[PDB]
Amino acid sequence: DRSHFSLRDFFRGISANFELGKDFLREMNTPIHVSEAVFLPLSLCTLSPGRCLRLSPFGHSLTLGSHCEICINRSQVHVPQEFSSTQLSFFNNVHKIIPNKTFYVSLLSSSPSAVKAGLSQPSLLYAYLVTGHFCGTICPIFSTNGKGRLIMHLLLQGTSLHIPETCLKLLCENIGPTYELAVDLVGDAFCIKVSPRDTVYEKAVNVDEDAIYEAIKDLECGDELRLQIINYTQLILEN
Amino acid sequence: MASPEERLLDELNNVIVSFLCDSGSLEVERCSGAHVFSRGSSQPLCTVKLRHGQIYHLEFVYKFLAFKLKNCNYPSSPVFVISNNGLATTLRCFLHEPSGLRSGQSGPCLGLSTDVDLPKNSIIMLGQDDFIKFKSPLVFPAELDLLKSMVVCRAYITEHRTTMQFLVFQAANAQKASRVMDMISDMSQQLSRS
Ligand SMILES: [Zn+2]
Repeated sequence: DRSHFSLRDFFRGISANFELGKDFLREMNTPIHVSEAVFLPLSLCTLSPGRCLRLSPFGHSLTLGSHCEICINRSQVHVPQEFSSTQLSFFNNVHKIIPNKTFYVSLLSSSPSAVKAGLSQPSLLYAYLVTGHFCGTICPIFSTNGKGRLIMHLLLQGTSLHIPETCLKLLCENIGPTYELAVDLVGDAFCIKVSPRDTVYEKAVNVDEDAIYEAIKDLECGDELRLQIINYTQLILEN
Repeated sequence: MASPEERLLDELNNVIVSFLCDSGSLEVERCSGAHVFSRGSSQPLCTVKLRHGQIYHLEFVYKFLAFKLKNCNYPSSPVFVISNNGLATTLRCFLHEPSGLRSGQSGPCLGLSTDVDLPKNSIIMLGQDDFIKFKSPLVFPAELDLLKSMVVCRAYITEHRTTMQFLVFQAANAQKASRVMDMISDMSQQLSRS
């Protein structure tokens, strides 16, 4: 009786009344494998386009935006900000030196004469701003590679961090190609490394120069930031 | 009337309009040409525009079309062609494999995968047994049949990149799905065969 239910019987019964086929389509509502485990380190560039990152100390998983509970409960629209153009956002919030203080603090603390090389790359600020927007207060760190181009290590303060889909989209799409984006964790916490794509690609420029150096006026370094930045620089040197 | 061909074409278009996308306005361009049936066809039964975020029940529609065609003693099996023309992504439903072959015709006939980047002037070609090949390594043997595991295509269309995300849907309430299947079996048993 129930046996012998060929596909033909199914499609015939539906052809009788399309509403039964709609009922069937309605019941098949759950995707099979939304969540995909991922292990560190991970090159974010070489990543599928729409995916959230649910990084946590015990495990590190990657899920899809459509079925990301945290990205769904919160206002899915959230706050669409105009960060679309790298250069636009650079010259938009270089004025906000009262915020973004940690970024300027780290580059200044290094004062290697490569503060010029940090200013030369506007991509850096873009990363910081967006990582600050969607993923809370960041702790910037700047290191010197054999290449004149400085490498950046933005550290994120979090036991379990939820990197949203829109953030990864912005980063990979607007800055991705020009600078290698990667994620790894130092002792205290996870971090996003912004790097130059070897020496194959150098792009964009501007030179405010001393205009910004007179501006920084060597603002005070909070001892909390002082300890964090010092320890993280030491630990980077150990890597 | 020309019901032998016209009526069949109309029914197929109605199927695609009714079951492809569960909700929303479906931008479909129907074809009014007998060349649909002629071998080596370059013209589709229907061309459907693809919108970001919407879910398109591809496999159900495909298997339903194949059933209707085999009922009408049409030998060939359908073929779906999802392509990026630069302006929009289009799903074209050809009843038989077109003439645009693998031999340097446009951007390669990209195969199925979880995520497929679909650049401009590139195509994806879905055939008769591609769905089962795609579902084989993702579900257990009992689940391979469409009655339990359905393939669908979501569109991730952004101005900076367009990507096709192929997914596999199952029923959560297996008991309720069984009840719906019972309804369908009752309807089939009541209707008369040849
Ligand atoms: Zn998310």
